[PDB]
This record gives sequence, structure tokens and C-alpha cells, in this order.
Amino acid sequence: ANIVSVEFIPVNVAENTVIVKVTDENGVYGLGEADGPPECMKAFSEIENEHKWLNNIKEAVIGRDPLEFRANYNRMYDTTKWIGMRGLGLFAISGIDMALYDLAGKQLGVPAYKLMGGAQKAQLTPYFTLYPSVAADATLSEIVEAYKPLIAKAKERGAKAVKVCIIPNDKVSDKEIVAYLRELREVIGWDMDMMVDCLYRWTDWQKARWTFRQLEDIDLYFIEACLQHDDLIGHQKLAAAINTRLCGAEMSTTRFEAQEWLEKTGISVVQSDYNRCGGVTELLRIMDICEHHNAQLMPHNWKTGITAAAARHFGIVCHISEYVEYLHPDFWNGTLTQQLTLNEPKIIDGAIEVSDKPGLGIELNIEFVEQVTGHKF
Amino acid sequence: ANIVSVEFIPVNVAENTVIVKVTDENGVYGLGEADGPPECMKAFSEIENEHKWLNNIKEAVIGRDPLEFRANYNRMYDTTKWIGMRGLGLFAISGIDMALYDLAGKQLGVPAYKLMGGAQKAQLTPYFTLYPSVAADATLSEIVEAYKPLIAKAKERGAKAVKVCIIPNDKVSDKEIVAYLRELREVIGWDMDMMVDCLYRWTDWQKARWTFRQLEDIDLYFIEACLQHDDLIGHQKLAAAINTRLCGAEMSTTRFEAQEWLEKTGISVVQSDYNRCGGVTELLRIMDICEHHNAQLMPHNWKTGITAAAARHFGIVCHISEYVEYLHPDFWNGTLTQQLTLNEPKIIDGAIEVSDKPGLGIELNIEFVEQVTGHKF
Amino acid sequence: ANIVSVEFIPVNVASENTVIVKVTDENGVYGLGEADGPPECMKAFSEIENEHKWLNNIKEAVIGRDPLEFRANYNRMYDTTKWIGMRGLGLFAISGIDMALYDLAGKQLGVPAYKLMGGAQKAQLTPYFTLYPSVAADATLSEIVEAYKPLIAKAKERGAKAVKVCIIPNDKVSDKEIVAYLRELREVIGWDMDMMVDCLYRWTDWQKARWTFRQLEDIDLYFIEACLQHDDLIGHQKLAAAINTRLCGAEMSTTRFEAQEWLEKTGISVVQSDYNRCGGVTELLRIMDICEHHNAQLMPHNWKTGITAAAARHFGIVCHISEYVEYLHPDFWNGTLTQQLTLNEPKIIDGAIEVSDKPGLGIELNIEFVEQVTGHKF
Amino acid sequence: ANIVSVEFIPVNVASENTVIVKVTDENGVYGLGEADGPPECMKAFSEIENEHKWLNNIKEAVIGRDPLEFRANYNRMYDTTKWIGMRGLGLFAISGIDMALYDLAGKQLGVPAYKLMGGAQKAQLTPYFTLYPSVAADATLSEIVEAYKPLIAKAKERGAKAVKVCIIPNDKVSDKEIVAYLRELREVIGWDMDMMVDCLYRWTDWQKARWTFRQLEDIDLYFIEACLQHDDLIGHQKLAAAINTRLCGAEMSTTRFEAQEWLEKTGISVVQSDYNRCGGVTELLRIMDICEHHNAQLMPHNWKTGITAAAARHFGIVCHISEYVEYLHPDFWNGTLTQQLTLNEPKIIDGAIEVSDKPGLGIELNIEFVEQVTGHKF
Ligand SMILES: [Mg+2]
Ligand SMILES: [Mg+2]
Ligand SMILES: [Mg+2]
Repeated sequence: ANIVSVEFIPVNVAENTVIVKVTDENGVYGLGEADGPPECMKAFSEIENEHKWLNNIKEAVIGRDPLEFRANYNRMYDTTKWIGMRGLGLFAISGIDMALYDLAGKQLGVPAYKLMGGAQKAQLTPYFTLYPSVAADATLSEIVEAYKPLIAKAKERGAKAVKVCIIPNDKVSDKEIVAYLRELREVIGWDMDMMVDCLYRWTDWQKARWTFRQLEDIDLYFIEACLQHDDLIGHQKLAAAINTRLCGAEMSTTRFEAQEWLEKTGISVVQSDYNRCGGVTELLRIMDICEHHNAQLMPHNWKTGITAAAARHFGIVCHISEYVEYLHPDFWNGTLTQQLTLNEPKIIDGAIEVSDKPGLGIELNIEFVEQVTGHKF
Repeated sequence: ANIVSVEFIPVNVAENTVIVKVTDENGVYGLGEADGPPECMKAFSEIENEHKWLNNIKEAVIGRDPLEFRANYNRMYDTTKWIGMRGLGLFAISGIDMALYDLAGKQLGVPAYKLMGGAQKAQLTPYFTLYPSVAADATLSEIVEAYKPLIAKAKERGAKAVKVCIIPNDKVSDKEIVAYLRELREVIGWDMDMMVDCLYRWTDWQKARWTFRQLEDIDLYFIEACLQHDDLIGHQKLAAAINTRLCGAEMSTTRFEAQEWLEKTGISVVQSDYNRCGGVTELLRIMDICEHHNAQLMPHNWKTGITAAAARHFGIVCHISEYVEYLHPDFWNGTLTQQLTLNEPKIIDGAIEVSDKPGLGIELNIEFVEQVTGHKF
Repeated sequence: ANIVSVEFIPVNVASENTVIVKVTDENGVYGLGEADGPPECMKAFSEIENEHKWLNNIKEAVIGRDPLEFRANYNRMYDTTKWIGMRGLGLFAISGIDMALYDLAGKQLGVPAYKLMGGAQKAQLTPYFTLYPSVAADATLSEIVEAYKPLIAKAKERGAKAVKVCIIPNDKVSDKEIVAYLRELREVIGWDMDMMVDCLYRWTDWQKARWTFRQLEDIDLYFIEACLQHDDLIGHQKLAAAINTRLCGAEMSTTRFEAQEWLEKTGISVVQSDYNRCGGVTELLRIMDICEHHNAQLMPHNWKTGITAAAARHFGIVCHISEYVEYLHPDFWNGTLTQQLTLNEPKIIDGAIEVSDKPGLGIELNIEFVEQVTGHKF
Repeated sequence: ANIVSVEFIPVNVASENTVIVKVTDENGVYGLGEADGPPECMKAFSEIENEHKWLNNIKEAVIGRDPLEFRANYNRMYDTTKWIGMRGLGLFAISGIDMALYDLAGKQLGVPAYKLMGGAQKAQLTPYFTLYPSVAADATLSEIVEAYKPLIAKAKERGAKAVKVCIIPNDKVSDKEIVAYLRELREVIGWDMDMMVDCLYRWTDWQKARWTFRQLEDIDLYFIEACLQHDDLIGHQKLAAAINTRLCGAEMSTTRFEAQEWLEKTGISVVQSDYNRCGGVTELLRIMDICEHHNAQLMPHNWKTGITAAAARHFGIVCHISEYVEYLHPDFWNGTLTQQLTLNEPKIIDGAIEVSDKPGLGIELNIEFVEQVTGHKF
């Protein structure tokens, strides 16, 4: 069955995503999501054709067989080059590409990981991103108290690894950041890996160098979003100077950017996002490039149960990576995280099951969607 | 006076553009234009704030002094990193940045070129892009026949240089393209510089190499858009193999990409667009990098009279460049080209005057604008 | 209104000297800057006769021009003086005029100069304050420490975030004694301020420098300045790669071409191209962009007059890549020009210095002091 | 005997000027040099007051010293003036003095300066002769060629092996017209003399130069000089790799540090650092060694006075890596200083010029002329 329609469905809650729904001639549909401001992303998908490199993105897949992942990706990418190629246009390709793996999977009656090359590990072991709910201008001390229940729950579930964050705070010194992360290591203990997301705190690599030299003894597994995203040279200098993994490419799009990060900086973990960088088809190309560089691919993953299902299948395929980033409802109370999808797999001993349900295995809360979009489904 | 509003105005002729209009406290306003699908760019400019790196672009400049180009550019760029940084999001920055030069110029009563560093050549001598009006499926000979009147008109105006194109056409062999371009040299003669826009015909650099080897005797000034935009390695091998200027970066955004092209390919002409790449503030930064590499900067210029005014002011500052690209109403009958702006400078002996009217010296055709938008300006 | 005259005004107090550069437009509004160099010789430089295409009097590149046009005017000064300029002392003269054109254009338009430099990009200006003590030759290191104490105390009192101390050149003293000297100063300074060190070109062998600053890792220097000879790019690159903090360079250089070579070849983390030497504010802006790409900081060397202090305040507030810039403040130095040439110097308040929206550079010149030392009316 | 005084003597004729540097020893024996730059300014530079460690009066590094000690004396001059020297105009001043010391030391010991430069390493000095036509501004390319004819005929009559011709700076004329002009000049020169071209910094875009010199491949230029802007090292390297002859550079540079950066980055095949700019003979000799490593030639810019001509004769006989050196000969130029400042200039004989073994530089100064134009007694 060939593709008949593509729909970008904004989901705004008073917290937002764009559901990408791709339907075939039999009425079977695949789901995915695209990053970006939802009404803007919808307008992007409904533009009128202009010339050879500026076409409505949908027209590159209407009438096509969703199995043909490379052909469809290249077609979307080529016909929209003038408004795409990098950035927001790639978000929209990502969403459709994700929905194509779900659709083709449901058409064939096979789980998406099979269409991604096949399971290459016995188990999926994520690292769990812990972000605490606190007030603006909450102090470092209050943030640590808020982290306690989250960290306690990760232990209770047997998590192998957790990431904590530095909430952006320019009223606080790097020496106070050092004490803050030393404290968090104490609370986490030494039976889980500890990653830090710096959330772009630093601009001077030598100031980051000072900090993470102080912290060598808390044995960080990786340091993420340390310096500004454009500053490749600062990254390469920092990575050569520290004694663990530096991450990068969180906000990037395409294998081309991923590859430049790898070539230029020596980051050991690449974070190109499922719903930003061009999607699963492009992530698979980035995996093969990561492998040559002996780098891990842990795609940024902080959206909805739709992306979580894409991470489950890609995760069981991505043999080069010990962990992938995971947003689990046990640790986050966002309305979409709790309500958009149903029957989210439980964390058992630090692992989550990847079911062999056809496609991405997504159980959408259709009634919740119809409720909030006000439009029927 | 501080900026009070920013409006993105779709102009769509039933040919399109987005007019960006930025108004200060005294009701004085500046005009720029942004590339991209017009309704989609509007939606972009009207998004809601979500977080540190995802804010409504307008909010980075409302309440700010438009004189402060670097600060305003940086704030726009920084507060929109999550959806900008490259691609569509940078178009929206460009339009505003363009407007800001127009506005800051009217506020102070000085032409924009003075705020861009000051005039550094006696005269602006552009190269004129000539695209023929022909039926799709036109033969190469019919295209040449449509070129003859255009080229004769350019000679009549004293044009120092012209660019001709290869209309995308996969039913025609490279051997036929060679004959086609030889015939165009005969028609142009040996008193004007001849540039060629390949419109991304080639994928294999060796096939391009064959073509431009046969053509060494027609003495092309540059070859533009010869290979696929992502293929830096193909460009670098081609530029080293040929005996003139290779261009690139026509579709690229930011100085980071322009600099990557220069470093890796050794292209001799950078073509970052006024209304795509970040705008005039970024182009000035690209200009400095080009100077280091002894490359020329000839920004892609194919929109409206609004961008034309930008090219005039930028052209007169850009001392590293013998020419800049220019779409002149003498050579193109597109509606926006003919009607959106009033009192376009005439081509006199190959030159176009840059006036010292305040700002960009844009005379908007407001009647026309109200006629097509359905709303009062 | 166009520029009508340029004047280089030597100022020598009977060593305390500068060259004041005054650029005056058609309405009699003027802009002030200052040039580095031997004052009477800089004056002769500005008064030379024309000779050929790349050897012209420097004033003639700007007389009759709009001071708003920074790039065009800079480029015209640089090109028409290439034969005697390009690098070095010729560049001091361009720096002085460039500085004054920011002050003049700002005065013409009624705006502070930082607006003409792109606009403010930090909430506050937080310099590091250079502390040089007043002592005899053959002051032992112990006496230099004593002399430092009241200076370091005053910076603490003003809430300084950072201070730089110096190794007065002394070849009767071992590196072992230098290590103790610096350990002492860190003790006196405390751990609530960043500590920078100016080596004043003590070392020639990078391996000897390497030994010294390996011992000093525990005092946590923020940067190490003027460590090796200024020409020795290879020694700097080897030292930078060996140590564990920032190495500085380019203090004596002129032009973005030299700055960029330093960056490429050595990996210095802090570039010290001087306001009144390297080409001026227009050239420092180009250098800033180049530093940005290399993730280096730009902290222009600043040890002249309150005329340069003003340029540092405005450039400081625009230079977002740099956490600090070098600052000479009257609280810490008792030189006659520092104390008397300008009035009403902004006070240090919680380590910060106010950059006002006073037009141009916001310079308050002591007219009667200048008139008295020069001997001619202003 | 030790040096007792150093004097910088402006010679400004009513562009026709130079600065004569005269260094006198305890017995009243003197050496002569000259320094580039505006004469009254170079005098002020030489007469400045000491200020600090890297800022001293240049004369004070050599007064009381033995003139035989070229490296020590150069290094001293260079180190004690770094703050205002290092690159550019300050290096001119060093150059003039360095030159004078070769003359003085040679007169002291009764040897020709070439011996103090390591000894003669070629049988003959065969210069290339720079031919510059006396024409009006507004001269057409045709009128320029017509003024070139009697010059070029003169060179042939002298048996010259090589001449350089120039592109007078002319933005009204196209490269296609420059191509015709240079082809016409090769017809006039013929095929028995090497032909060099001075582009006088016409080009800014290397790809435009590339176009021009590709057309001219069949006139077989020996070298192409000053083709692109002096700072633009990357355009030079690209142009050097594209053409099929020698590209020159570094005409305006100072020090071995720049000459070495040109050679490393660009692959120029001829270095042109100037006797009276770059540092002098002592620095030229160091540049010679770096040229040898790179298999580049060293042909120092030589368009000054007979004083520099004598240095070029002495250096030229030592500089075995170079087939030719640049020479301004009075047969080909009517400049007042060229004709009058010095006496008994060596004649051109079958394209060669004698290097005498008169002591030092073998300069015969026209004292009367010099006393006439300075007003002072010599
Ligand atoms: Mg094009
Ligand atoms: Mg210092
Ligand atoms: Mg020359």
C-alpha cells in the first residue's frame, strides 16, 4: 500500500509536540513527532510548491512505498533543500521519517528494529535523565534536595546510569558548581554511572577545564553541553584536556554536522536528536560514522512517548552505544509524558523491554489527542 | 528611539517575499526581507516563548536601539538557537537585521553604507544575472535565442559582466552543454566577463571536470553551483583541477558554514545570501574571513528591490569584491521585480549609483503592497 | 560634519608621557585618543611630507572624511602609509587617530562609543586590576611583597574580582625564589580573587618556564603573561601545551595579522593587543572576531592614560568573549598622568566599573593641566 | 676602538631624500649607512629619551661598543628598543646603523666589508637593473613603452643580463591592456636578457593575477614582483602554486621572522627584504640562510642612494644563492641623490659591476654636496 496522506497535528497543552501521521491506501498509519513550535511546523508542512528545491515536503512521499527508507529520505531532503538542508526543515523530515518506520512496520507486521537492521543487543539499558521540578532562582541547595527523590527512585528501579543537570545560573560561581556536583555524586553513590548536562553554562574552555579538573575524582561518565554549540575549537581543546567523555551535537542536524563535530573536536558521544537531525534513517548513517570514530551515539531524547518508542527500537539496534538517553514517566510529570501514550514499559533492573509489536509499538492515547486538538482522529 | 514592533508581511502574487517592517517609538520604520515560504515565515515570527533558547525572535529586539547591530544580532541568534542556528530560522534573522540597517539609518539620517563601515570603492559595478523567460522543455537553441535580446540589452547598458545559466535539463548531454555555453560566449563576445550558474547539474566532480576542461577556451570568470551543495570534497577536487574561480555556499547560512567552505574547498567566491545567511551583520563577518582567504564575496541576490538596496549598500563597502550579483528590472519581468519598489537606479556604463538617502533608500510601492496583501500598510 | 584637522599633542611631565590625538570637525567638535610611542617622534610622524602612493602624511587619509566610517578611514590610513607603517610604530599613530574617531563620531551623534562598537553585550564591566608596586631597584622580593600589601588590600576593599601582579625583572634571583615569591602573594591575595601574573619577559627557555609554573599549579593562576620572548612563537606553543592554565601573548604586537599568527601557531588563550598600539578599536574588533573562532579571550594591554581607560570601558562592555579586561585605575597607581590628566574617573564599585552613556568615549580631560604642561592653549 | 657617537643626518633635496647614519669611533674614523623612512622623523626616533627596559635611545646600545661585534650589537639594539621597534619603522633605524658598522669595522681593520660578511662566494657580481621611466602622470601605456626604449637600449649597450620593468599604478587600464603592454616590452627587451616585472601591488584578487600571468607565459618572465597586497599571504601561496615562474615577496617586510613566514606560507622563490629596512646586513645574512634551506633566492629591494648601493655590492658578492641582485644604477636614473650624493660609482662592464676591496663599504661620499644641502659641516 502506498502512502496517501501526511498530517502534522499540533498538540498544545496548558508542553507541546507535533504528531506526524502518515496514512496508506488501506487506512493503516504510522506515527512520529517533529521538534519545533507546533503551529509553525504545521505551516511548514502545508506550504505551496515554488521550484525544483522548494516543494511541499509531503509531496516527496505521497504515492510512495514506506519501506524505501533511503529513497524517501533523499527525496524529502532534495525537494526541500532551499528551505531545509539544516535546521528547522530537518525537524519536519525527522517526524515523517519516524512515522515511516512505524507505518512500514505495521504494513509488514514486523517491529521497527528489524527494519533498522535487527536487534544487536540482548537488552536495552538506558541512562535516565533526571531533571528536578523547582522554582526559578531555586538555590543549589534546594536543587539537591529536589534531586534526592528522583535519584532514590532510579536506584529503586535499578538504573545503571543517570544524568543530572546544572540549571542555568549566572549568580553562582564555578567553585560552587564543583561542590554541587561533588554533593550529587555522594547522593548518587558509586553503583550507577553519573553524567552531567551543563546546559551551555560555559563559553571559555579554560574555565570549563578548571571545573572538571576539580571534579576528576567524582569520575563523571560524560560531560554534555559544556561549551557553546558553535564553538568547535573550544570543544576540541577541552576534550583533549579532560580525562573522560565530552558530548556534543545535541542541537545539530544531519550527518554532515555530526561528522564535522567528530573530525574536529574528538567528542566521544554524539547527541543528534531523533526528532531533529533527519530521523532514524539519518541516525543510522551517523551510527556508522560514529563507529569509525569509536564514538558512542546517544541521541537526545526529551519529547514524548512517540520519541521514546523510537529510542527503544533504535537503542536495541545501536550496538556501539552502552546507553541511550531516556525520558521515563517515573521521573517526569509533564502532561504529555504522562498522558499522550499508554502502557509505557516499566524499568526492570535498569532495563526496558523492546516489544516485538509491529512498527514502533506505540499505544497512542487517541481520546486524549481528540480532546486536546478538538479535532477527531 | 527604541524599537516598538516587528511585523513579517507575506507578499504573495496570484513570485513572493516576506517584507519585514520594524517600527520605532516615533513611528519611523525600517524595511528588510526574509527568504522562505511567506506564511511559514510569518508563523515563525509569531511563535510563543518556551525556554532559554526558544523565544519569539521579535522579543530579542523590541525595546532595543537598532544602532547596536552586533548586540541585536547576537541576541536574536542566542534566544532562538533551539529552532534557528542554521536554515530557515536564519532567514528570519536576516530580514530583521536588514530592516535594522534601514531603520538605524533613517533615525540618524545617514545612508546604510556608512553604518556598514563606509564606502570603499568609487562605484558599484555589478555583474548582472540574466535568466531567460522560456517554456519548460525549451530546447537549448530556443534558450540561446531567448538570451540574445537580454545580452544585447546588457551591452546597451555598458555591463561589465553577466551571468548565464544552465536550465536544469536531464535530457541533454554534457557534450551538448559545452556547445551551448560556447555559443553563449560567441553571443556575449570578449568585452564582458561571463559567469555560469550550473544550477546543481553535476554530482560527479570528474564529469564537471570534463565539461569545464572543454570550456577553458571560453574563459569563464566563475562557475557557480556546479556540484551538490553538501559535497565539500567534490568541490575541493574540482576547484584544484580547473583554471578559474569556483563558487559555493549559495544556499548556506552563518559564517560558520562560509568559513567551512573556504577552509575545505578553496572556493574563490562565496555566495551567502543577504536574506538567508544571517543578513548584513553576518555578511560583514563573512567578508573579513573571505579577505583572509583572498576569496571574493558575492552574495546571492535574487529577490526583490528590498534586497537590491541591501546589495547596493553592501556592494559599495565590500572592497574585496570586483563585482556583486544584481537582479535588475532591465533584465527580468517578474512582478515583484517590476512593481514592488519605485525609482530603481538605472544601469549607467555598467555602474549603479548608491545614493545617500537615509537607511537603505528603499522606495516601497505601498499602493501595490496594500493591493496584494489585502491590508493597510 | 567632516574632519577638518588632526593634532598630535606630546605630553611630557618632568617617565610619564603620552601623545594626545585630537581630531576636530567643521563645527569645532573634537574627539580624543592617544598613541603609544616617544611623544616628540610620534609628533614628527604625524607631520611628515607626502612622497608616493604608500608613503603619505597620515592625517590626509581622514581630513575631509566622515568619522562615522571606521573601516574605510582605518583602511585608508593603513594603505596610504604602508611603506612606513604596516607593523610597529606607524600602527601606534593609526591607533591614536582611530580612538579619537570613535570619540568624535560618538560626540557628533550624541551616543556613547560602545553603541558604535556594536552595542553593549554584558550587564557589567568587570576588569582585572593591574598592581605594580613603587619600589627601588634592589628591592628584595620580600620588600616587593610588603609593598604589594597595601595595593592588594585596596583592591579587596573595592571588591575587585581579579588582580594581576608582576615579577619585576631581576636576574640576581632564582626561579626557586620566584616560586616562593608567588606562593606568598597568593597567600596575601586570598582565594576570593583571581590571580594573574605578568612575568615581564623573564624567561627565554620554555623548559625553564615550564619547571616554574609546574611548581605553581597549586596557587591556581588564572593566566600567565609575557612569559617568554615576544618573537619566540615556538617556545610559546610548547609551553601552552605543557601547562594547565591560560598563557597570554601578543602584548607588543600590532595588527590582526600578528594576533592571528599568535593564535594559530601557539594556542595562547588570551591575546593582549594594545588599544593605542595595534591599530585601535577598529582593528581590535577584527581581532575579537578571530579570538572568538579560536575560543580565546581578548584582554587588550592597558597601561597609559585615562584616555585609554575610557576606550577600555567602552570596548570592555562590547567584548562579550572576555570575562575580564586589563584596567589601570588611579586607586592603584600614583603616576602623574593617571592622577591628573583626566577628571572624575569612574570609581570601582563591587569590582565593577560603570560605563556611562556619555557621548563618544566619555572622556573628561583636565584642560588646564594639559595647557600648563604643553605650554600652548587648547 | 670603541664607538663614540652615532648621528642620523637627514638629506632632503627639493621625492628625493634619505637619512645618512654616521658612526664615529674614538679615533675619529667613521662608517656610513642610511636608514629608510621620512628623514626628520627618523632623526627624532634616534634622539629620543630612555624610558624603560625595552624602550631606550637606539644609539645607547652601540656607544662604547666594538663595531666588529655584529650579532651582539644588532641583538642589543633590537632588544633595548623592542617596545617601539620589533617590526617596521624602528627596524629601519637599526638597519642604517647596522650598515654603518660594516663600513666602520672594515675601515678599522683595513678590509672590504664583504670579508666581514663571510668572504666573496662568487666570481662576479651580475646585477639585474631596475628600469623606471621618467614620464608624466596621465601617461598612456604606449607613451610608457616609448620612454622605456632608450632605457632598455642603454642596458643592452652596457651588456646587462637582466632588467626589471614596472607597471605604473593605473586603475584606468585593464589587465588585457597590461598583457599587451608587457608583451610589447618583451619585444623591446628581446630574448637575450632576463626580464622581471614589478607589478607595484596592482592586484588584490589572486585569480585575476592568475589570468594575466597565464596569458604571459610565452614572454617567459624570470620573476613577478609585488603582484598582490603585501599582507595577503594566502593569495600569494595560491598564485605561486598556479604560475610557472618565480613569485617574489616581502619587499616591505622587516626581520627574519616575517621573511620566514613568507617562505613557509607562500613558497615565494625570491625574497626582497630591504637593506635599509629589514634589519640591515646582519639580519640579511640570517635571512640568506633561511632562503637557502627553502631553495629561495634573496634579492634585497635596492632603490635608495649610493650608500645602499655599496652595501648591495658587498652583500651581492657574498650571497651565493642568488643569480642576480637588484641594482639602481645612475646610468638608468636621473635622481639627484643617485647622481650626486656619492662619487666614483662603479661602471657597468659587460653586465657586471666591480666590487672593490677599498676598506669597509668603499663609499666615496660627496662631502661638498652633503655640506651644501644640510647646511652643516661634515
Ligand atoms: Mg544562482
Ligand atoms: Mg604587561
Ligand atoms: Mg619594487
